[PDB]
Amino acid sequence: MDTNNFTVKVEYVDADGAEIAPSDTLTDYHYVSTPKDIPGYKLREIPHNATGNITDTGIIVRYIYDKIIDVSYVDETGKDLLPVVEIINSEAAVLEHHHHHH
Repeated sequence: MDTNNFTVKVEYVDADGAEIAPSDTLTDYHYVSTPKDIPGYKLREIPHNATGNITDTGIIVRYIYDKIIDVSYVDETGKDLLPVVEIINSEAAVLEHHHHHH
């Protein structure tokens, strides 16, 4: 056994943390994954470990999807109704400090 099952298993889950789609197993040295067209779901983020070199075994690439409530395709109520997305939070915990002896 040369391979020893060093592979990457890709899971496709929603923002609720449940796989809404069939998973895959990338046996390629370059585990390069792709998002799927899930009915009623949109890609929320691409996992920080979605693509790279298989350096370890039992690795999981998990894509997160936002649950789409209708396509906004009623045409009766306006057209583009979805709220904004501006990045809040983060860097509220940095810690870094350095006092100089001299």
